[PDB]
Order: sequence, then C-alpha cells, then structure tokens
Amino acid sequence: RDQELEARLVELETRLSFQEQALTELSEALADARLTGARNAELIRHLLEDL
Amino acid sequence: RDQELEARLVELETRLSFQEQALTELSEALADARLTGARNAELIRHLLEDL
Amino acid sequence: RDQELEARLVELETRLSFQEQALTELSEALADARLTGARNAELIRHLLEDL
Repeated sequence: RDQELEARLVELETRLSFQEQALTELSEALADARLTGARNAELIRHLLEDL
Repeated sequence: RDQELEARLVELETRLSFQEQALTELSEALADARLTGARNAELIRHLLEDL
Repeated sequence: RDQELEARLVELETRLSFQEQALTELSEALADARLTGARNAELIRHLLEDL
C-alpha cells in the first residue's frame, strides 16, 4: 500500500522531463545569442577602426 | 526498514527544486541578453550605414 | 522483488546529474555572453556619440 513512493517517482520523472526540454531550448537560444554577440563584437571592432 | 529509498527521493526532490529555480533565473537572464543582442545588432546596422 | 523502484531512482539520479552539469555550463557561457553584450552596448554608445 506504500504506492506513495511510486507516485512521487512519477512526479519527479515528469518534472525532470520538463527541465530537460527547457534546458535544450535554453542551450539553443544561447548558442544563437553568443553568435550574435561574436558578430556584433567584430562589426564594432571594425567601426572603431574606420574611425 | 527500506527507508533508504525515501531518503533518496527526498534528495532528488531537493536537487530538482534548485535546478528548477536555476533554470528560471537563467531563462530570465538570457531573454534579457538576447534583447540587448538584438538592439546592439540594429544600432550597429545603422552605424554601418551612416558610414 | 520490487527493485523496479530502485532502478528508476538510479535512472533519475543519473538524468539529474547530467542536467546539473549542463546547467553549470550554460550559466558560465551566459555570464560570458552577457559581459560581451554589456561591452558591445558601451562601445556602440560611444560610436554613436563620436558621430
């Protein structure tokens, strides 16, 4: 009758699944942001020079 | 006497809670960073043009 | 014979460990990205002024 433990496992599994998905999305978005940062930095270095 | 399992559940629950909180904070900070990137890109596109 | 529960715990522990590691790496990378954003913004503010 100790199925309290299994219900909790099911809850943690579910939470963990959402976390995993969130993480993947945050990694993708950050990879893109970092590339934009890198590009911007390089554009700026140039503008600085042409002045 | 197999309460070893429940202690472990409690540990994972706790770990998961900190992860969730961390994720939320990282999402907020990234959303802000991305907007700054977007703004910067647009400012730069202009400077490039006015030169 | 209900060792099904322990195997699941072991799986969640393992998943959680990878998540934790991923999070740490994403936090580091974001901290760096944000600093680059901050720098870029300030470089740009200046260029805007010198024009």
